[PDB]
Amino acid sequence: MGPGFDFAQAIMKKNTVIARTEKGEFTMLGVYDRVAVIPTHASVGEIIYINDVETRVLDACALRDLTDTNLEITIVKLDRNQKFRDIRHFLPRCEDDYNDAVLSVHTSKFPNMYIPVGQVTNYGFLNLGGTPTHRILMYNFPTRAGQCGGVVTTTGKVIGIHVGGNGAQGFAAMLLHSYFTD
Ligand SMILES: COC(=O)[C@@]1(C)CCCN1S(C)(=O)=O
Repeated sequence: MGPGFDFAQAIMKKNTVIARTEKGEFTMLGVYDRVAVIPTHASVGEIIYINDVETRVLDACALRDLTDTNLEITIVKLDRNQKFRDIRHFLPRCEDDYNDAVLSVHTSKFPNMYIPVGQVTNYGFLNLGGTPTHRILMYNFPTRAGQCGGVVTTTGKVIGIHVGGNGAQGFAAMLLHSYFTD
């Protein structure tokens, strides 16, 4: 409807796949080459389904900060025959707060879903399903089961992936440029 939805749509149409693990179907963001991200609670194994194609996982790393605290981001390298558009220049370098964010989801359950979530707070620490987690962004939207892995954008920036909610607020794990240097 406006430039926020325009940027979100551009990221969804070229830089997302549907990932299926034994824990469910997730929106998965492709970042560059064959490297993508997914919430760590997806429990990625040796094999994953990507748009219903059986795919070998070449590498998977559950990120933690230098306090050895969960970040809830898993980086996955896929044995896929095609590279993602390189979007690393849309990743923030530092932790920050944001205005006017969109949460975008694409699954069998929620195709072509875009949610204007509004103001995003650098929340920091969250006890996420019992697990101490750092670098959490918070927005005041009642997000639902099915939205995990959803991409959080502003105009010009890809800032996080949706990892949970409490019925009234939703929570994303930050994406930082430093996660994807090679
Ligand atoms: C050279 O360093 C890497 O390989 C990193 C940690 C950088 C981003 C992709 N990965 S990954 C596939 O998750 O291993």
